[PDB]
Amino acid sequence: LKCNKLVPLFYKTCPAGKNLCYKMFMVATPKVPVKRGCIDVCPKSSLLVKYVCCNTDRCN
Ligand SMILES: CCCCCCCCCCCCOS(=O)(=O)O
Ligand SMILES: CCCCCCCCCCCCOS(=O)(=O)O
Ligand SMILES: CCCCCCCCCCCCOS(=O)(=O)O
Repeated sequence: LKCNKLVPLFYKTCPAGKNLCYKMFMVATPKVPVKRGCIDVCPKSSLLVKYVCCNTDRCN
């Protein structure tokens, strides 16, 4: 699986154990994400802090 980095223009193949891409952002500023990468478990979303998780090459 390939996932995009903070700057979508760049990416990397996920290591063993992390089969999900994620994008972290504040609900009021969806176009200004704060974190992107590979992860093993989709972080829990809250009222203001959301996480987008998917497993399609560079889907984050
Ligand atoms: C002085 C305040 C700092 C503002 C930070 C501006 C956000 C740019 C960081 C790239 C995040 C990714 O964004 S993306 O548009 O490329 O997907
Ligand atoms: C998301 C954090 C980026 C770390 C910046 C370190 C720069 C060194 C480049 C390593 C390339 C090799 O690594 S790779 O993970 O891209 O395959
Ligand atoms: C999880 C739902 C996926 C549906 C995609 C809809 C995009 C949601 C962005 C909110 C718009 C608001 O933000 S604004 O920055 O444009 O004002």
